[PDB]
Amino acid sequence: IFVKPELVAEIGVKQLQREIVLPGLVWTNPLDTITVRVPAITTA
Amino acid sequence: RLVVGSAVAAALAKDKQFRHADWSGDQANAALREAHVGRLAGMNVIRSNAIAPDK
Amino acid sequence: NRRDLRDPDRTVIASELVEHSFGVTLDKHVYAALKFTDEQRTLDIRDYTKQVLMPQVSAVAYELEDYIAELIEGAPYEETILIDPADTVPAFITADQRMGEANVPTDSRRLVVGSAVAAALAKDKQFRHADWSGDQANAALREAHVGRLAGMNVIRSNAIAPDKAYLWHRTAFILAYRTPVVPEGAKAGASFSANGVALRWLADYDYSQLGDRTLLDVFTGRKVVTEVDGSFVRAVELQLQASSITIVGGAFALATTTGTKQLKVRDDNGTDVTARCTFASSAGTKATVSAAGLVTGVAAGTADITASYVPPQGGTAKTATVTVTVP
Amino acid sequence: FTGRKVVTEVDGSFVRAVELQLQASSITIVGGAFALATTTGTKQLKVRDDNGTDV
Repeated sequence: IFVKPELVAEIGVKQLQREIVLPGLVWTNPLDTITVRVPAITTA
Repeated sequence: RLVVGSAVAAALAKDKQFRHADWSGDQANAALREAHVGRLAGMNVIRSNAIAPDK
Repeated sequence: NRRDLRDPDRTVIASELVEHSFGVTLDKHVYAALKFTDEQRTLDIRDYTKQVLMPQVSAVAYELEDYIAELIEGAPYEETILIDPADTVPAFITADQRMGEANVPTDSRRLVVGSAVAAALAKDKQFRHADWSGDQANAALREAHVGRLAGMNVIRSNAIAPDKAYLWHRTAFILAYRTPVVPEGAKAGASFSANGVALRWLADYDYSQLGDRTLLDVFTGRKVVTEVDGSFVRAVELQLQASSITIVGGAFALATTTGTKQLKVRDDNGTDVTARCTFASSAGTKATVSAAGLVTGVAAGTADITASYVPPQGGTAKTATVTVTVP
Repeated sequence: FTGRKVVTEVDGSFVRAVELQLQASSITIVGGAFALATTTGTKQLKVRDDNGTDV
């Protein structure tokens, strides 16, 4: 009986995760509150 | 921007319009080959798993 | 976590991480032994390398292939896909989207299919009709090769069941092989290697038994890579669901009034299902049938045997009745 | 700090975006017939919808 150490390794075993695709496809605005003006349309 | 889920992409691949090479019109026939719908209607197709696959 | 602004009630509420692990160990010792009974060895065996070493190497290689074979299906598979015999590419698309749902990487996805799966792919209209396939060469008609399908590579292997296909990521199964160390108190052997892995060939002279005994051995270990919650989502199994079965050969007499006949049953797809089929005799006194289908004639006359098979899709078991005329 | 907003119109309708939903024809429970686990066990039932997505 020979006492032996233990081995903990890591070879290409990655936990499955999501993919960042949705960010960058939306209108992002920097910065209390932000108000956006709506231009008017007249009639004839 | 058009984003489809896993179920929508699977249905698009399973669609006879894209699967059949004569009906698809592409001699490459990407549906039978490497799974990719490509350009659909007047825009591209974005595959995301974050949204619901059926929506 | 998501926090509401300008309303501190759930202050901080931090999180933590726990790193997981799994163990891989060697647990099988593949060995093949041959006693030579020297008095036979002096006259029987002619070429030691031809009729001894080569059969041992082949046996070890095929044993290793079988070891891979039962390990392939020896995993907690969730779904069977249930490929329709007529239309098959929707099943492959479903398997691909199932793999995509589990966020399995698309690159390095090995797919191995049986002979029946390849035959079903060849029989499929979407791969024969050039207008429905795209390629004007029409390899389905000029040859039997199918080619690339759903971004996967088709490899035929008869080790697995013919009506079964497996699509797994590269990091899905862990196989470890260890070459045994040649002892320092034995006759020197060799370093024969089969299919990459090296084996140990140890031969010793048994003076007590007046013989020569040789052993080809190698250590091996298997592991199935699964998630922390016990969800094996790194591979998918596709099954060719059947719709009808029939006993091969049609009507038959048997061999004689007191003979035996190993009955065989095949599905509509063309796969052997004898092992997983049950057999019943409505005239058991006239004709006796075994569990495996070995019908034995005990009394001359005419009888019937009904073979039942549970469908992979589930539901009622398909039954087929064949008459027998024992002479 | 992040803030969400949906850009609607003056009339009160969201015509700047559209959603597409797959149809459902029939639903089937996974595994067909099953026993359970034991006489005093539990089993998390799951049902398909003939399209692939979970419902």
